[PDB]
Amino acid sequence: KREYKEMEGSPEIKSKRRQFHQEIQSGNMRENVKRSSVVVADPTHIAIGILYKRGETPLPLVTFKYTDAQVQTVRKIAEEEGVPILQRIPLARALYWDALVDHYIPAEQIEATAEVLRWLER
Amino acid sequence: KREYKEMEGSPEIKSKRRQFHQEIQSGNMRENVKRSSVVVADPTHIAIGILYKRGETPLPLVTFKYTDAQVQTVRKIAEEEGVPILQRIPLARALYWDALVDHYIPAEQIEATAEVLRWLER
Ligand SMILES: [Cl-]
Ligand SMILES: [Cl-]
Ligand SMILES: [Cl-]
Ligand SMILES: [Cl-]
Repeated sequence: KREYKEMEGSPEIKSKRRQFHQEIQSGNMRENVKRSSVVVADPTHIAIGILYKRGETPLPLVTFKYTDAQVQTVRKIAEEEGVPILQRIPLARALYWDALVDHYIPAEQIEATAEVLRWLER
Repeated sequence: KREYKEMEGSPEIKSKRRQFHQEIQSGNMRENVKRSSVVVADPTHIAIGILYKRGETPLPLVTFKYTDAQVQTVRKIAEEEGVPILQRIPLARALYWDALVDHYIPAEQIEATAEVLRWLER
């Protein structure tokens, strides 16, 4: 169900899928941060949530995207909820444009997401 | 009133200003496209409206930002309304992150916006 499907469709349908999956999402900001493993950010611009739990998620999942001043609120909530936030500017930007929320990460972001998650695992 | 104010504030207040000016904007998509001189786009990702009218606008103004599938609708409306759309990927991305709607363009985008407007003037 959470498959990104790189080889299926067109750039136009990928854009429709991104908007649709964003719009159908039911969670509020705190719910989205609390269900994430880590947040990657471009400070003052973008925050992307990532969920990865071995045996539950076959691949990392993008849980949310927030922009501009919402990033300040995301950082406050993450501190309250004990969710680590990392500065990863090119990764956050690439996931912003290309990733679908509530779907596995795009193939192009595997290397960079794995680097973040090696850090998270320690 | 439409001053970007590069030297004033902080990156955090600029992010609050971007969100606020986006939220207070009253126009619908057709109204926003119709009042623009040109649209710059990253197809399937970003469309930014620019207004520049000699003697009325001291500098080009950003009129709107639309993303993902909304870009398809922007392109359809622009054709209906006779507003030219250009593919300018780095300019569209830079205005997306940094520009404030209903304010003059950021100083960093002067060179690239002027290039677009030389084209528009012909
Ligand atoms: Cl996938
Ligand atoms: Cl490492
Ligand atoms: Cl200005
Ligand atoms: Cl030229």
